[PDB]
Amino acid sequence: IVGGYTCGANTVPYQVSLNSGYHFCGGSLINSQWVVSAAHCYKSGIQVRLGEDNINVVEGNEQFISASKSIVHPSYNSNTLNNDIMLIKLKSAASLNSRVASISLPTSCASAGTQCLISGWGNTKSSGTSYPDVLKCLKAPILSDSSCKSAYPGQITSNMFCAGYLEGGKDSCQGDSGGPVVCSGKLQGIVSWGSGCAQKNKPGVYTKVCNYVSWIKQTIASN
Ligand SMILES: [Ca+2]
Repeated sequence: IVGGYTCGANTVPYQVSLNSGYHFCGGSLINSQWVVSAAHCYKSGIQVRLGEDNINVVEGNEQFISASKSIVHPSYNSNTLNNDIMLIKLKSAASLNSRVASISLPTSCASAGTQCLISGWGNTKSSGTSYPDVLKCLKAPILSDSSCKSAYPGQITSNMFCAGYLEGGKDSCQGDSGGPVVCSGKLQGIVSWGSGCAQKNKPGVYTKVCNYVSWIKQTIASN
């Protein structure tokens, strides 16, 4: 997150860190056994780290659980990033408490103008590099289809929305990838892509979770 603030420890209990030796992506816990993240975050040997604030200090609320099964969406295209969504099942169920909590799947897509919480351990600089040890947060609006398709012509599908600030200055960034875009208690988006970070007229593009509820459901049911 560029241009946000420090969330405060455990104030976003559904936020996961994906660790494969180090933090490499965010995710969202959606029930005791499952995490949703972006497909472009796919790796082998993923450890899901729950209840995290400082990803470099053991603070006493963490649960570390290895991935049982990874499932990249059946239609993930990596050149266009269409269908950038992915499920991970946990070797064992997370103990749900107020430091480790799941987020609801949407029942309907948010409209442009809806305000959402985006969070992660991604780069915090628009120029240059700085990765925080603590979870960072940002409140950002959803942008109309029109203005999104104007920022990235020929690049936005009906499985993507833009969210953020066209004047730039505030955005998600690398390392936030795969993490939550939560609007009014529902997971609407997944940090997916964008040209640079917090650049003018290049807002953040997110996977539109409301299209995948069916698939998620479903996949959970038979696995
Ligand atoms: Ca920690």
